[PDB]
Amino acid sequence: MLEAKFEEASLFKRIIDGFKDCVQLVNFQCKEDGIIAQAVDDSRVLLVSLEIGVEAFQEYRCDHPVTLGMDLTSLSKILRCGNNTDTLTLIADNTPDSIILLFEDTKKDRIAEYSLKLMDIDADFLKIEELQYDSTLSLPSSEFSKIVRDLSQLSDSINIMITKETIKFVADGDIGSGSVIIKPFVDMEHPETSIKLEMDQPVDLTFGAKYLLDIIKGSSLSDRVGIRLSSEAPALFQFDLKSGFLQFFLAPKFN
Amino acid sequence: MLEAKFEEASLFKRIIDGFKDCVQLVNFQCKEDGIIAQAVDDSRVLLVSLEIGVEAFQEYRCDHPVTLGMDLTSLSKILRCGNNTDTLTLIADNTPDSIILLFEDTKKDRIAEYSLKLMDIDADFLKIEELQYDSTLSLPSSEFSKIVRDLSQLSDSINIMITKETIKFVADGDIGSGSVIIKPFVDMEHPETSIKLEMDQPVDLTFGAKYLLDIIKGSSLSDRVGIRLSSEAPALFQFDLKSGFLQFFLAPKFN
Amino acid sequence: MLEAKFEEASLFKRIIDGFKDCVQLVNFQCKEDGIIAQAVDDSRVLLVSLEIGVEAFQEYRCDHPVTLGMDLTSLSKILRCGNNTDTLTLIADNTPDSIILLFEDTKKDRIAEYSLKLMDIDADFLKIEELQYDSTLSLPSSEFSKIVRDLSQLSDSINIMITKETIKFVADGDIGSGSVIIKPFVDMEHPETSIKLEMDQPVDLTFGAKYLLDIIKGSSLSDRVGIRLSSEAPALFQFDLKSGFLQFFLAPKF
Amino acid sequence: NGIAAMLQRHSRKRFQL
Amino acid sequence: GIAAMLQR
Amino acid sequence: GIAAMLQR
Repeated sequence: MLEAKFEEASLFKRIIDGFKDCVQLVNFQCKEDGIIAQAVDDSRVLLVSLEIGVEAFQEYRCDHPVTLGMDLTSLSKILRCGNNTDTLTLIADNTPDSIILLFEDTKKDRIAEYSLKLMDIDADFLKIEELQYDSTLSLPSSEFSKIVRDLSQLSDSINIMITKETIKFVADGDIGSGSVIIKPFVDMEHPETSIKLEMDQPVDLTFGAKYLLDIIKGSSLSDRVGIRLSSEAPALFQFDLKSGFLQFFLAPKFN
Repeated sequence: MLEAKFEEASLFKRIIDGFKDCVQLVNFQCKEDGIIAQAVDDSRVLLVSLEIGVEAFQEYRCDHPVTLGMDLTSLSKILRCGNNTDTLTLIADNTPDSIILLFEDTKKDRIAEYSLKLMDIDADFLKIEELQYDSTLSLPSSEFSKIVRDLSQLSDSINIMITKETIKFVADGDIGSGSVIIKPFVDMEHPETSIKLEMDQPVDLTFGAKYLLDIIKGSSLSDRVGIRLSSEAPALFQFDLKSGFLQFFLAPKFN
Repeated sequence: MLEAKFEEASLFKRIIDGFKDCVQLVNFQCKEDGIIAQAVDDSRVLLVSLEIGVEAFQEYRCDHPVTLGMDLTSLSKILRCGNNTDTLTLIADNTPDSIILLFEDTKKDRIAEYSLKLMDIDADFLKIEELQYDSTLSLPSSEFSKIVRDLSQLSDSINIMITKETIKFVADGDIGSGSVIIKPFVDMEHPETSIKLEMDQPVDLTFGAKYLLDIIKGSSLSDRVGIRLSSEAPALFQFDLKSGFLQFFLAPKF
Repeated sequence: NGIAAMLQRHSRKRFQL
Repeated sequence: GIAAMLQR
Repeated sequence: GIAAMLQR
């Protein structure tokens, strides 16, 4: 058996909502220390990696490793089915045909029990060894989201350019071009609005706006986004959870 | 003549909005004691019965029985045409070509007069004799709405199962199955959230989700919905007005 | 050079949003005394005239007359790109390839610079000599908007009929007909809700609902709308700015 | 049988007076 | 057209 | 592709 209870049901929906577009069939691998999940999209340029630690649940039991594969389209149909104030519990038996999602209300009344049929999928889980990156930055999700959404309107490619104490996003297309230049700053009133930057080397990478427009959906999980770039290597966009993360590894464009 | 003045124009729009989908052409039958209306859908499994009593209007006159048939698509185009604070008055002559809807504002200014052409329709008005039912419940419209909307996503059928101190809604389909179990409770803080249940016999009926998805649109009239079920007989879903009701009689899916 | 700074970036977006549907390619003509813009739609029944005076900007410089033509579809893609609290500055050089839109935040941080490529367009700017009109009215934009939106549902034509102390909007169609009669009135509590009317002669004009449904998008600019009608002539629907206006000259139906 | 049929299945044998 | 009518 | 590039 697996019994994992999220304190708020909403969290699981938001988690799935960051992946849900950009990758439809995914294997969730539960074990003693939490659940992890990985998937690559059909064009093989974007890898999504999920890690929910035990500390993110209010109760968690997993007596034996269990892989449960689900269609996320199906799963998110069932996750418009509890209030953002019910508890959600995932329940699975040994070698399961199906996953149970149990939504329960605080006043002992209104149980919603859903049984979702599972799927058979090819489990290429990758031990991703932390690379070192030429640059690291973190900024508000919403700000990053707005930058990407705005520049997308000018082209299918967005170029991220890092120099010392300067981050520059640029898009260039048929109607014209645009650039957003933001500078590191720490505001003590609310340090969630801070923009931070660690640069070893300058970097200059270009990415598909199609992919950035799916990545920015991680904003449902976190106030902030971490972006790690290097010129050799795929970029990491990371959204932190309470004891976990959702990561997106995106291949740059050769131009 | 007919002169019927609603205190608030909004009421008539909400009334029509509970029927508007699920049945397009309907005969409204006015007489001394208020207006009644009936319609059956094309598949003949759902009958909609409306009753607005005299007490629901602020002024009402009907010297002679009068049937006025209208296309509800047409009528709801004209009922986005007054503020929720204007008065609406229905005016019709003897044997009418047309119904007049007169929206008037409190400050003696802004008259909007609409003349809607009437239709000829076949008036099988049914004296519906009150059945006795195996069970009666009432619950919030919104809650009922959410249940139906959620389960509809899993199947074309929703099964309603009543036992003592338990109401259970179940749907079963290709991706999985779902069930929502709610229990009677009276919360005196807000008694509009209450769930009430009166059971003589257990019942176990199945209904088309297509029809439940139209019935739940009565939520525009009432905070609450009354559901009367029996195993012999069509189910009654009722939404109450100030001195009237909108009822839906639905045939179960016998299996 | 041209340097024109709006205090709030939102204002320029709202301005463009009143024109944006109903006319896509437009020449903005900057000069010493502000920017003016004109356009006629593809069916040639509607002329849109814009005038932003110098007083509408917080800073304005225009050393030399400059025409800059832009596709409004393009331009409004770039004007979902600043907050309603940034400053927007238009920057152009002499004989420009391009217009620069510079969005800057109050705290000296977040610059967004956009460079929009310009377009070549045929500049039939019309000196419109003030006509005299048989009637003038002003009413709330929202009220006018609701009238138009409501009657549009009954027909493709809406008839505006003015008599002494009475304004009557009528549409007549297949499902039925409808009329809204409003009377001039001044409510002292909030005089923004007032309806004012000056009638020299009665008028009776009919207009295409398609065009009225685009005109009412000027409501993004002003609480009120001025309507000037005469029986000889195209109607003027005008939405006032802080030191400017957006006007719609609409041909009646016959 | 329609829904009307089902509604009227007892009052069909009653005379409507 | 509309330019014409305005110019009258 | 991405699997590969990461593996390095």
